[PDB]
Amino acid sequence: CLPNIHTSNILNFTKNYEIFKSAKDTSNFGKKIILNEMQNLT
Amino acid sequence: TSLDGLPETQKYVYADEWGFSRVGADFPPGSHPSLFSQLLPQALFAFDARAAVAAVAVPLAAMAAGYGWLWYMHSIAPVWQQALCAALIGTGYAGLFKVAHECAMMRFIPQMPGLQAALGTLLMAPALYSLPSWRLHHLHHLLHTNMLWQDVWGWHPLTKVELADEMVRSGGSGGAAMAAARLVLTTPIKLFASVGHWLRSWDGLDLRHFHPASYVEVLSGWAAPLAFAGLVLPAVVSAGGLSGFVSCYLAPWLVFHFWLSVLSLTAHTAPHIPWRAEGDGWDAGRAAVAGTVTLRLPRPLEVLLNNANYMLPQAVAPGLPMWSAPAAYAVLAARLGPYLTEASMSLKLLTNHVTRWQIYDEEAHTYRPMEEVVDEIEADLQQLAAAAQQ
Ligand SMILES: CC(C)CCC[C@@H](C)[C@H]1CC[C@H]2[C@@H]3CC=C4C[C@@H](OC(=O)CCC(=O)O)CC[C@]4(C)[C@H]3CC[C@]12C
Repeated sequence: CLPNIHTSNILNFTKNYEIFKSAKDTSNFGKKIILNEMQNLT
Repeated sequence: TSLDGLPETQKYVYADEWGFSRVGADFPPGSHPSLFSQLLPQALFAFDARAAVAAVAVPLAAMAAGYGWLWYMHSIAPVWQQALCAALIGTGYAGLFKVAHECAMMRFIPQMPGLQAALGTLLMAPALYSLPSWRLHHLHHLLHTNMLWQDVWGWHPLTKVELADEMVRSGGSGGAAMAAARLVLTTPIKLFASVGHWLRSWDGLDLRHFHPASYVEVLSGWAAPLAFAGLVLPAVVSAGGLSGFVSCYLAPWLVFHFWLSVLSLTAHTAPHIPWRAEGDGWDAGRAAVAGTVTLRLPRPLEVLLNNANYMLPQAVAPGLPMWSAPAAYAVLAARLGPYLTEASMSLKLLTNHVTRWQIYDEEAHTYRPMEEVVDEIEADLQQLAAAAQQ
């Protein structure tokens, strides 16, 4: 069988979200050093 | 204000007993140490290139002359010639270090903030000092000047109730702590106690003492010192051996630390200056102007150390440049003459700092000798034991 996903709404968002996340690694933990440079007396 | 208003005759005999050139007048509460900055002319905050380049290149030339003289006769020199070269190089470096301490407070060349921060870092490196920790500690000093339990980045005096507490906590004066305190505050090694201050920087090498948005700046601040003691200190040893290290590095280091320690110790310690805890009678302008001392130098030493003894002209005006620190003092005595305090270079003053003014008592609000204080609190232990036999 099949659950006929296109006439749903939770399946729509969960589907698009999982596809987007699986496309490519888009986590960036190394862009937060800018947060450790906000008070500089230079 | 401890020995405040009474006839000037006894304050003058006190000034002669202590080697002081003056004792202050009465200061009333409710003032701001920034007030009297309104008096100085609008040209005392001026910028000029020649004075600054002289202030940086004169002690440089002193140090260079000393090194050249030494490397001319690297290790065949006798002991007192070595001492002369060490003293000369240490004095030149104290001058360069005052230039550093100027650019740390951003008042040396505000035109180029980056160049001046780099200069301060470079000149602080050879002494193993981090620029931002120094700046934080100095502002924290200015804010709590002469406050009890609060200014630990100055010459915080040792009080009486705490020493009795430690007396009981060690079970007598025979533990390591009491002996250490005695030996450090009784012999001329006190004149080098600034070394301990250098070990209280590097706050455990711990970023948990600071504000997160500053981490990347604090670490770089700990980098220039470390890198130095990681790159240059080996090279020297490699090319000079142990002795060749005790000569070209360690002795000018002890000289600079002597100069630093004595400058601070004589600038903010005196028997006519009380140390109040705030709430129990503290005030900003009072503990700033009334609880201070200014020292006199020979003009050669004053052009070498770069006005290293004028600490009040830049405590009333935190943005006052360095080549104007004497001139500004010229104005201040014109206005607050009776309240100022002054002193001169004298081994008698240092000897009284070493032997007489050792322990601060808050009852008489003044400094006392350590052996008398220690015998008398032993006598108070006898008293409380007499109250305890039953
Ligand atoms: C060996 C010389 C010739 C080169 C320069 C060495 C310095 C960079 C070293 C030597 C002494 C070190 C200090 C010795 C003791 C301490 C305490 C230590 O921290 C703690 O003990 C944490 C607090 C605690 O335990 O209560 C580490 C930092 C610090 C300041 C050290 C920082 C690095 C210092 C200044």
